[PDB]
Amino acid sequence: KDWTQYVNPLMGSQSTFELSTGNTYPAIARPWGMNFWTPQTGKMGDGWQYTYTANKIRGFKQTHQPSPWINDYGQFSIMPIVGQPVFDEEKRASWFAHKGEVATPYYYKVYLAEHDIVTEMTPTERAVLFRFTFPENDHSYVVVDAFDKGSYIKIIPEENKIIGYTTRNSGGVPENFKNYFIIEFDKPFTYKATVENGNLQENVAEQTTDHAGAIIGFKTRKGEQVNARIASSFISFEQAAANMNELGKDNIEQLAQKGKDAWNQVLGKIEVEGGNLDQYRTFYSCLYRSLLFPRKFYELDANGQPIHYSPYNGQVLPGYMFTDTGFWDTFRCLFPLLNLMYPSVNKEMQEGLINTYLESGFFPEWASPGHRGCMVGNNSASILVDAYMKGVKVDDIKTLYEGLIHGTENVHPEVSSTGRLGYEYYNKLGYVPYDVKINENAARTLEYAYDDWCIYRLAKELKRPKKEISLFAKRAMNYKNLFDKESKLMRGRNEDGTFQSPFSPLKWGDAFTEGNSWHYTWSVFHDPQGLIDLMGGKEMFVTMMDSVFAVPPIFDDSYYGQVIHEIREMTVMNMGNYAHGNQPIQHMIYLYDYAGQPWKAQYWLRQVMDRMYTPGPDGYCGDEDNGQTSAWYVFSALGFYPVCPGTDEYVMGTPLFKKATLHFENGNSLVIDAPNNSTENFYIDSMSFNGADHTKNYLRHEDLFKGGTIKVDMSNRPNLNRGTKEEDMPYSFSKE
Ligand SMILES: CO[C@H]1O[C@H](CO)[C@@H](O)[C@H](O)[C@@H]1S[C@H]1O[C@H](CO)[C@@H](O)[C@H](O)[C@@H]1O
Ligand SMILES: [Ca+2]
Repeated sequence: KDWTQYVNPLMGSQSTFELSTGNTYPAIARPWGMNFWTPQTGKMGDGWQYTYTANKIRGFKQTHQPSPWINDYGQFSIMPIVGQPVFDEEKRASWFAHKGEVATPYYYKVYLAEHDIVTEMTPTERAVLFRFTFPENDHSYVVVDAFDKGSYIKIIPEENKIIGYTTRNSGGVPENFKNYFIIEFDKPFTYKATVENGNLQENVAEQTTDHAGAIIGFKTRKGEQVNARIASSFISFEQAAANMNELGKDNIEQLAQKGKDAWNQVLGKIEVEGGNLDQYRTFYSCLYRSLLFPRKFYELDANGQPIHYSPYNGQVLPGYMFTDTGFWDTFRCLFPLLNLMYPSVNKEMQEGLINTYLESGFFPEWASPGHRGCMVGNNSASILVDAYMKGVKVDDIKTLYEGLIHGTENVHPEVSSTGRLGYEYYNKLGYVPYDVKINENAARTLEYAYDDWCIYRLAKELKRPKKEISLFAKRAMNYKNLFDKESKLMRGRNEDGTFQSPFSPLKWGDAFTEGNSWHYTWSVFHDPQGLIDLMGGKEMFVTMMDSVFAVPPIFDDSYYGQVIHEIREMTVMNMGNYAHGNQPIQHMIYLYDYAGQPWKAQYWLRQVMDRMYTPGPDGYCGDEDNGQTSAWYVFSALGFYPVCPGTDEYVMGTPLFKKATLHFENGNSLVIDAPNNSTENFYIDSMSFNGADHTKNYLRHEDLFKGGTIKVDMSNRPNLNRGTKEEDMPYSFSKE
């Protein structure tokens, strides 16, 4: 069975600076591929490297970029042209249309209308094959563009081969960073020139300069095909040559089938049925986007063993390494999805995280490819602990624990988002104050407290001294330090203990990150009952949640000085202040379950799934963020969500399809049967798990893994009695 047919790599490409609809590019690649490949419509250096509304492609580009904000590294490109050998990125460009383009995850084709050239590419994990179909012409060429900021190129005509390295990056690399590439053509050069800062130099073989390039050329008959085998490495030219063997001598068709098989292997772990074509495309496009980041950053030595260039200390070292993800996004449900469906893959990643700590002194929070200053929190603790508690255990648990502890009492001197900014105040006062020059203080506080609960869980598990366990149990409860009875919301607190004024729940940024108090107050993943206890009890809590949907999207943007696209995105959706692209609020709707009204979660979750995700080029409602926003739909369409990674629980929502079958790596399968599901029947009337009544608002990891059948009776009427009982409630720390 094929699932790739439903994957649209263009979903999210119709995005602008002012309004994101995903901010993605078409990542042509193997799952978690070390090297991605994309058509490039944007000018070199532009974070918007492919936009759906662009008229012209100016190259096909090796990319590692996780987002337009973080931008790129290890990047070079190739572009076929006819006529005059031109290097200029604008002059060599070509009109195309999407009806002349075929984008799949394993294969990409496009007709370059101004050169009368067809380009096809099929990647492997670290390499890629190009096939250019040229017209009849005496002057056909291929441009290789190593990008600027210091690059290298060398044409080796005796081998029909061009090699080089690129260094242009966006920070977070060691001084010695290079991406080494090699390109072999199957047609001999008749024309050769290197390029040095815009200057065409015929028969000069070699450049070391700010912006190196090459152009090779030959004569072509009508429809003549020319193949270019390409690979790169972060280690050496010699390792690049080894990575080339991924291609063997396979042609385009062979590699397309191998890539298609690789994707079907992981896509096929979740089979959905009884939906419409929009829902199949959204679902699988989302699952595809959830299996890309963080990318492998390791390579195979002569003995088939993992080695990697360290983006942290620039040495080449043994073992696994991954990068290009920000945990502030991906701790919520992206990594949890791997612990559920692809634990053998997260095992590699977790080993990589150990190596990151050994090589840099800290666990990463945002990495691209080394430590990068972006977002907030210490959510690596969630990543690490959720995996461990789910049976994804690193070899060296002693080092893992020391790493976590180190992170609670240090901040990276160079990257303020690595480790814990403000730990000093936080350990002493139980919160990061509002008036000590540390922005996004409330957001850091709330996530630190959750992170500290995750540490608490591991400590209790590992049988650390009571003194230690107690300390993190206490810190876990630190979120209350920022709760304001007067507003019933979280609120910046000054260093002297007074709450900040004037206070406005509608002010974005400042105390919070990417949102306002209305977005961030719900960030008590590990103790929602505790929050409910603060907000006046469960009826008052539901009232507060209900009002998020009902309050006009007015905002105060003064902290940014402009309507950043996240704000705009909130306003246009007509869902009050519920901004689904806003990560901190993505679990919020599931909180209805904890206050005993799961029918409201069922209602709103279905609104979000039906309205905030579409299958087209403008498919998301905000930034996709390396799998987080897509994985949100994968879990939600299945009917549940890891509200609190670190527990074994998924909190119930409402399933989107009539049937879903999970194929676990342990060889068990789980069918989720909801035969009466429809556009109207989005309420859960009743549920059973392998014959037994199931009125609880959560499913357990260990139960799902035993496989079997969950049956869900769907209905157009809410069941006001189901799931209202204390024994029905998911985990809350204060009830432990
Ligand atoms: C500099 O760009 C960041 O901040 C501005 C506002 O200060 C935002 O408008 C912009 O979207 C990003 S935050 C953005 O990117 C992060 C890193 O890719 C990502 O983790 C976060 O979820 C968000 O999408
Ligand atoms: Ca985001």
